[PDB]
Amino acid sequence: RPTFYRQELNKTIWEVPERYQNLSPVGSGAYGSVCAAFDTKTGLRVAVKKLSRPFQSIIHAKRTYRELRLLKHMKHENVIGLLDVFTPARSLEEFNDVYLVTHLMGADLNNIVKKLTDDHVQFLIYQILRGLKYIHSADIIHRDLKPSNLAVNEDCELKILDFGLARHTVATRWYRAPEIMLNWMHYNQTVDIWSVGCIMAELLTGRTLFPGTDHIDQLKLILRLVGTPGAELLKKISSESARNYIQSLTQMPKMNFANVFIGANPLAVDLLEKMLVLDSDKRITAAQALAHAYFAQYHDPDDEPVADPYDQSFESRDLLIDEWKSLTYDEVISFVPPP
Ligand SMILES: O=C(Nc1cc(Nc2ccc3c(c2)OCc2ccc(OCCN4CCOCC4)cc2C3=O)ccc1F)c1ccccc1
Ligand SMILES: CCCCCCCCO[C@@H]1O[C@H](CO)[C@@H](O)[C@H](O)[C@H]1O
Ligand SMILES: CCCCCCCCO[C@@H]1O[C@H](CO)[C@@H](O)[C@H](O)[C@H]1O
Repeated sequence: RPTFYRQELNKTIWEVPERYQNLSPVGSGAYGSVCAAFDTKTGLRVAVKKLSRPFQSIIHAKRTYRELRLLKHMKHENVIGLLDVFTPARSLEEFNDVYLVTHLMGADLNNIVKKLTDDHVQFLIYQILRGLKYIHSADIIHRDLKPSNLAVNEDCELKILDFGLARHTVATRWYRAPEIMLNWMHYNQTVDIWSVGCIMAELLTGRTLFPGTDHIDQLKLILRLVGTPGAELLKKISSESARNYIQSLTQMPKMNFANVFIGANPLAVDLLEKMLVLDSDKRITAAQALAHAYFAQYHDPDDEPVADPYDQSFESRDLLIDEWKSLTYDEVISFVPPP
């Protein structure tokens, strides 16, 4: 067991092993805060996330376990990976803090918002899709893919995060598939493809594709581009609510993408058409997307791995805070560094 040292940073205390030196806030947002640090053991710059109030409620407790489980499972170059997980706690009894350690990338994608070259886009989107392929094959939907959940280093290497930064040391709806806002019962994986579509579009135009002021506005903007649902899509809408609002709207046609994405690489345009289909069953999957001609210079089908099966059974479990806590504690304890 390493030696820990305390340190007040933000308004919070960081009790980290000395192994990690020179902590400095990158900022924070939803569910914790992150410090850049130096890993004296690997010589590598790392990001250290301290979970905020990891066991506040059953919900936080479960969210903390879910993140630890997710992270411990993600073993892919385009997906945030766990270098280390530790807690000051010597025992389950005093376990109330969780620090997750990952590679410091140094930037996220709204950090290039203030138009990329087609080659940069191409490379970034490839990497997103490559990470998504992997994520999706573990039966995991990200559901919140947006620029801030995409960490990029100086080499333009990208890892998908689920904890984006909000405070650095301005809207989530802009990337969400339309179904997520019609509050659909069950989302499929290609909700994430839609967000990629939005992300790609934004990288090529330097403009937020659907900068909806709200969920109604958002949906209005989406339909403006992709046109109202055809009766084939309508057929699949159980929500009499949704179905009502939908077929009452302006019957917009699908725009010509080649015209909206003027002078974009027509390969990119074609991928965007594939990604930004309202009907999620008809959206290109991340795997299919990796094959698309747009990524010919990056696509390698023998190096686009899928994940080991991810045991998501816990998600349906309703447990006591101390059970989530103790399950998280077991996860912290069972953790084995990458080689
Ligand atoms: O990804 C999940 N959990 C999870 C997320 C993170 N999140 C990270 C990590 C890294 C980074 C980051 C967010 O934000 C983007 C960013 C922005 C700026 C920056 O450096 C800018 C400041 N520099 C410092 C050095 O150079 C001079 C100034 C670095 C980074 C960065 O590198 C960290 C650990 C986790 F554990 C998850 C997964 C599943 C479920 C729930 C959450
Ligand atoms: C490492 C990158 C993978 C991204 C984490 C995917 C999270 C998938 O897990 C999901 O999280 C949702 C919100 O996060 C919850 O509402 C869902 O119940 C849960 O299934
Ligand atoms: C104007 C609102 C139109 C939005 C239509 C969203 C349709 C997304 O696609 C739908 O996803 C469902 C699961 O999420 C699937 O079960 C359906 O097969 C698929 O049609």
